Amino acid sequence: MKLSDLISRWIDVEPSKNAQIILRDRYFMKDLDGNYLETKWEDVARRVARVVATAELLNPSYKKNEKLDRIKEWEDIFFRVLKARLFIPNSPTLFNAGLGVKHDLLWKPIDQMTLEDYEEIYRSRNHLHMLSACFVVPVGDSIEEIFEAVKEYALITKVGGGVGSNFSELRPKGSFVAGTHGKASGPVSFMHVFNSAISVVALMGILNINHPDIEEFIDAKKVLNFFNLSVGFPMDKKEILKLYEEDGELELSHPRSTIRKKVKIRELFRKIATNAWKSGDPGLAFLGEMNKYYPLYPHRKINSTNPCGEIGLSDYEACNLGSIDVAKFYNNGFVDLEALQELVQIAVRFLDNVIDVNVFPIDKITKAVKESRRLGLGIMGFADLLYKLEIPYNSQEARDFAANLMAFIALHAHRTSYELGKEKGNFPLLEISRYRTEDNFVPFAMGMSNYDDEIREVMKMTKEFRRNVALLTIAPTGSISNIADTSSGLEPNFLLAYTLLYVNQVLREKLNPEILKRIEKELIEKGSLKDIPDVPEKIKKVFVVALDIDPMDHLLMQDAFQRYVDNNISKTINMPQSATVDDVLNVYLEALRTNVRGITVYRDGSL
Amino acid sequence: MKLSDLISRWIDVEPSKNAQIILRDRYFMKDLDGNYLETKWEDVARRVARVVATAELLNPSYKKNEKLDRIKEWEDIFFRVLKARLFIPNSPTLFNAGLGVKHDLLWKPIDQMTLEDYEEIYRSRNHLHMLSACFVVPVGDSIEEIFEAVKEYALITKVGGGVGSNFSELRPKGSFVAGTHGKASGPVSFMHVFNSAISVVKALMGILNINHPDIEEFIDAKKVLNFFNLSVGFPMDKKEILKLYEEDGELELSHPRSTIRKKVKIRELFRKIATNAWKSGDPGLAFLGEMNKYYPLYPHRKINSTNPCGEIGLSDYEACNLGSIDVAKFYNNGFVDLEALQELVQIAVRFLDNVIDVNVFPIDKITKAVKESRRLGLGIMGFADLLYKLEIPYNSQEARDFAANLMAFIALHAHRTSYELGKEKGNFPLLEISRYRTEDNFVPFAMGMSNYDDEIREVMKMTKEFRRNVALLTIAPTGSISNIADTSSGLEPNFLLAYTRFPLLYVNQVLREKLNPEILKRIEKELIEKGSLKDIPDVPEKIKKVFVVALDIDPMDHLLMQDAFQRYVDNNISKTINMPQSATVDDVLNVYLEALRTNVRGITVYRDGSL
Ligand code: B12
Ligand SMILES: Cc1cn([C@H]2C[C@H](O)[C@@H](COP(=O)(O)OP(=O)(O)OP(=O)(O)O)O2)c(=O)[nH]c1=O
Ligand SMILES: Cc1cn([C@H]2C[C@H](O)[C@@H](COP(=O)(O)OP(=O)(O)OP(=O)(O)O)O2)c(=O)[nH]c1=O
Ligand SMILES: C[C@H]1O[C@@H](n2cnc3c(N)ncnc32)[C@H](O)[C@@H]1O
Ligand SMILES: [Cl-]
Ligand SMILES: [Co+2]
Ligand SMILES: [Mg+2]
Ligand SMILES: [Mg+2]
Repeated sequence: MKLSDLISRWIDVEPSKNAQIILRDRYFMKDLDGNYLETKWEDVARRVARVVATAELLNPSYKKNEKLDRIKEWEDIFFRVLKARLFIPNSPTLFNAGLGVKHDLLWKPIDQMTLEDYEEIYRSRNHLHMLSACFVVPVGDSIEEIFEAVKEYALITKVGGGVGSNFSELRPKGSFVAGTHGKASGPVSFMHVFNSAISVVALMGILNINHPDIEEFIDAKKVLNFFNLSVGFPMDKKEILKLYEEDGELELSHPRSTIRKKVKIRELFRKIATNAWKSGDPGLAFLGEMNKYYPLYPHRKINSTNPCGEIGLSDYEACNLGSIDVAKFYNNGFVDLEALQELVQIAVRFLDNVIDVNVFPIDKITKAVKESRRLGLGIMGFADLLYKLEIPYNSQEARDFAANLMAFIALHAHRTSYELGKEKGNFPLLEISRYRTEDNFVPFAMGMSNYDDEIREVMKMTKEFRRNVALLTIAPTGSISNIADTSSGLEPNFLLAYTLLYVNQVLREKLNPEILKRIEKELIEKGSLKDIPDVPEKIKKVFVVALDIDPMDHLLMQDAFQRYVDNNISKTINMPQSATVDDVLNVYLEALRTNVRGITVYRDGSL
Repeated sequence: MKLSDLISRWIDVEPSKNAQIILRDRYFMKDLDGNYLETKWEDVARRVARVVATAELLNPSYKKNEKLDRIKEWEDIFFRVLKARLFIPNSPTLFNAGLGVKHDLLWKPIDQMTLEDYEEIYRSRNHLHMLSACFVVPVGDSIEEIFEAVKEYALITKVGGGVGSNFSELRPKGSFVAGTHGKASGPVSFMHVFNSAISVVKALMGILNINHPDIEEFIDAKKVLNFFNLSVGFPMDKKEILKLYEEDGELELSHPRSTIRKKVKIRELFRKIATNAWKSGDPGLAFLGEMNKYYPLYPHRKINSTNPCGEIGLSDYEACNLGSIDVAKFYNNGFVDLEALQELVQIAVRFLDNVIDVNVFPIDKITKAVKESRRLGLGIMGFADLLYKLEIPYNSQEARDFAANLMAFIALHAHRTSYELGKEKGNFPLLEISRYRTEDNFVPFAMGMSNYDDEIREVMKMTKEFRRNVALLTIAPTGSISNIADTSSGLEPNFLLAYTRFPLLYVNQVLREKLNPEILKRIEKELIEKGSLKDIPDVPEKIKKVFVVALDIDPMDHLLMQDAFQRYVDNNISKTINMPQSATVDDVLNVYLEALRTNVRGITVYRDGSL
């Protein structure tokens, strides 16, 4: 059906009292006296839609006469899509849209908006108007660069950004410092400062596997409570796998130190596994794998991710995200690829426009975003969608469907970026990117869909016109999925029921209302359906939660999506409390064989 | 006696075994490979004198055809004064003079030096060539400013500076924050970040004003912040605060960017401070209002903070280099050789002012603030030992009159020298807007305890016209440089007459000259044990009275000595008010009230047995 039909079915559906708490809590704009400027989700949609459609001011394809019409059109479509909660941008966009803009412009009826009005919104966006979630900054090997980075951290965190860095440039603890004839503190010690900084104003800290301080880093939490830590693998994944299998040795070294050392790669991996087994940190960041698909590599280079891993970013680059709720696209046992296609084109445009009306706390970031125009279009509602299609999450069926769904989005996303590159101009760096200097460059692995051939061609076309360097991600959507009363990102539901009691909205519609009342006592207790008597088999099988799905089944779902995502993916590999450190190692080894670009594990009941 | 002859008496007196250990440890320069480029104090003196003499290149009264001879004469005089240890600049000068310069230039014999050698020295000073002890930077009420200040702490600390800040601009904990509708973390929380920053760079002063809404929390901050010394700031008139106390009044704690507002009994507030200092020796008191009363640039510029040890009150981004004269070496048959001292004060002021010219700061704002004000910190050390030689008890009116007079004498000549240097090299850029020119009868200290007052007043009138420096004097702890000079520290009494640090024996050398060597071997054991002569039998009453140590001297006599000196010092003074273990919190409060009445610009107390 038409997207406009789908909008009708949804646009009048108000958020659950549950989502309404979150909204009143931190999304509804309040003035300085504290009073509410927004009291209904609808008000948010209007403000955001109006701000992001303002970008069309810059559109060189629009005649000045029609300029007001075009803008009003995009506002409306952005608005409708936003109010129906079919697509939602990252929290910073919802938080900060229109900050600095007069309160008489952001909500007034769209029929009263003049060109004057929009031009005014554009000009009055203030230094707080920061609409992107994900940042990376470098941390150079000097006191000067280090503390400039600490300041950068505080500035980005102030405006609601999440920032990460690779700290491997910092020379190892004990290394010679010429300027003081003393000895260097080492990266782990400096990280404590970044931590202290943020504790008064969420972070990704990466150290490469071959840094002499890697071992101290791996145990750094047992303090750095505001960091997620990942171990960095800048080399090819194949290469590390090979070394591990040969029980080979890895040389720890650094350019600005005489400190060097041999360590068994297996012992290094076991150290990481043990710590992760204990506490869920550190993760693995396959940086070399990210650059392999980075269109600007090696002119520019990905060294780190944002805090949740889903976006690989070069120095000073930032990325804005948004997700589509695919559970809302269910229609009589099928995914509505007609409405969805339309929505992808709209979302890519919305996200690309966000860049235009975005304000960053640092000029180097502004430059980097303008050069690349990286976007992060993703999905939520996936698990709930499977529930509707009655497909077990932990099944090859699920994974084939997943790869297929992502492929479709990937194809239409890059299609749209082609058209946007045509209408508005390419990203300035297209010319030096592999989309131009290579033949058959594809931003991701593929190999699990019938769509591949059509994707391979649309990549060829972006040799001439491309608005964005990369387009796709799967984020955690923790907060925006609660607003969209749907499941989070690509994750299965963690629980089907929990306390006022809640029961999954889709389980509610399949299961016999009678049974629901009986088993619920046990369900909230055991957090699963699989050992509850007299529940239809195919309901136990369909309505699986995170912990019903074994580690490998989580991994391979991540693989499936990653094959059609040119950025990274947020995926927790959940693990039974009974898992051993070896079980964790096996996940790492398997991960090295798949196409995943990062690994995060959490063993149930370990913290 | 001419200075040149005092120099001969001291120049070949070798530093003690103790001083040489310190010099080897930290002051003798090394190459990248840990090898010694310097092995004797003489080498340090040559290096420093040469680098500081190099400033004379910039001297507009020298002709291109005389500069070489004038520079060599200054290096010569600087060298001999230094080697003799009659005057020694602050540690960073000893540490960093010469950094960047070819090693075959820094110790080359002076007779072989060319005009091009000196210009090469001047040009090769590297970014680490930072020769000043004392810095203050602002910390504005924004995330931007805060972390810019943290960055500055790191940079200043790297190159060897000590930095202080007044944190009172930071809005109270819990205050409204516009950009996030969040709540401010507060000055105390932010100070934890500055502390964390210093913890990884291998010392700070932290001030919060008495009327800040978080003052109570600040006062309790260390009861974490291990690198900070903390003082409470008093930006109002000392008189106003004493009167409020005496009238049992209340103080409005408020802040301009916060609705967080509160009333407190100034007496309860003081007792809290005194209670804390009683336990732990912190926080101190900083009389900023009293510093500003005497600040030649107030109120265009304002002193909001001191450096870590409190002796220099500095405006934002201002820095100051210090140097101290060992007055114990000026003792000559029962009197202070004022003829020699006058000459050394003249040379010392020029040396310190030259340091500015060859200094390299890590931040442009600092560089600018120093060039505009040219503030100096000439002080003294060896004061206690000098009193030992004159046979004057530290805890007497006689000693305090002597001190005020000694200090007035130095101040007169240092300031006369500034006039001269301003006439020769140019005035400090801001003279024109200072109170030396805009005001009549401006004197930058209280006076009132010397026959030198009228003469000081005359010279201050003169400096309306010519003046090289905004201020010239201080008394520093001189913890390390007094050890190098083998003399007592700053204006402090000796803490002990016989002791050991980490190691071995220090035994006061003036004691070792007066006391009967027989009686010395006798009491030596008891002395180290009891840390004082006070009640050791078989020791002459005369000696007991002169050879008093810090804890022999009651708190008021410590305080009154500080006041005597402060009447003739244009910056501030580092002084510990030592108190006996039996001291009460009321005893502390009394020290405070008396401090409010005297001319001291700050107060630090320590009760024996606190920590
Ligand atoms: C400079 C100084 C400081 C500095 C040191 C940093 C710097 N900028 O150099 C600062 C501001 C941190 C400081 C603080 C205090 N100090 Co203090 N300090 C001195 C001073 C004047 C210099 C000593 C020195 O540099 N020696 C040379 C080096 C080579 O020898 P060192 O032994 O290795 O020096 C180190 C230690 O002495 C240490 N240190 C500093 N203060 C204290 C105090 C004690 C009790 C100890 C054990 C060590 C110690 O710091 C030095 C390295 O920086 C001496 C008095 C003197 N001797 O002239 C005191 C002195 C040791 N300090 C003293 C005191 C009491 C304090 C405070 C507790 C008092 C207060 N009111 O705040 C505070 C708190 C810190 C502490 N004591 O733990 C007393 C000790 C009394 C006693 N019975 O032990 C002394 C003797 C001063 C006095 N006139 O009474 N101090
Ligand atoms: C100055 C200083 C640096 N460091 C660390 C921070 C950086 O990782 C590294 C480089 O510091 P830098 O600030 O660049 O030191 P430098 O230029 O004076 O010396 P060099 O040329 O040898 O680099 O050393 C410390 O750990 N402690 C210190 O006191
Ligand atoms: C942004 C922020 C500020 N602060 C404190 C630090 C400063 O003391 C003070 C001001 O910070 P600012 O950086 O000035 O915050 P702001 O400009 O957005 O808010 P306002 O316009 O009201 O000044 O608030 C925090 O404690 N946490 C924070 O997250
Ligand atoms: C022992 C040395 O420590 C310095 N010191 C310790 N605390 C302070 C303070 N709060 N203010 C000024 N100086 C202080 C004293 O000035 C003394 O010289
Ligand atoms: Cl195990
Ligand atoms: Co979580
Ligand atoms: Mg360096
Ligand atoms: Mg502000």
